[PDB]
Amino acid sequence: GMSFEITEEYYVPPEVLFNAFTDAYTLTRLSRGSLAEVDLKVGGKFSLFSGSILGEFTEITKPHKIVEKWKFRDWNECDYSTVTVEFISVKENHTKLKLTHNNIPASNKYNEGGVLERCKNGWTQNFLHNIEVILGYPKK
Repeated sequence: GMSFEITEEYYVPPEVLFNAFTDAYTLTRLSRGSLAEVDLKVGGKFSLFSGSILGEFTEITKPHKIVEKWKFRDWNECDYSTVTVEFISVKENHTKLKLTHNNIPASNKYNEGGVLERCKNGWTQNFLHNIEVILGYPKK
């Protein structure tokens, strides 16, 4: 309803996956060219797809964990979801990626629903997909 969890393993070490979530130039490649902007610090803002997705870093524990406030700009001004991303070392050059997306609103500011699938398709179909296919990180 308001949360989902995605779990994936990559044959690459945690720091490289951590980079991919926090580095403007990697984020832009994962966005197929739309400018990602990143101020990488606690309280630092971020923006993907020219401000279509915005957020703020709230915890940066390199290279194991990040936590974010995170919204599409079309959500209510007040509404912010929480994204937590863990990069867990299974063994050498093998990382377990666990993404948790909580506190997803039932609808945007124009009372349109289907917000949860939109967040989930965003991760599976674009972002997490391109880590494999664009960045060339092999996945189970």
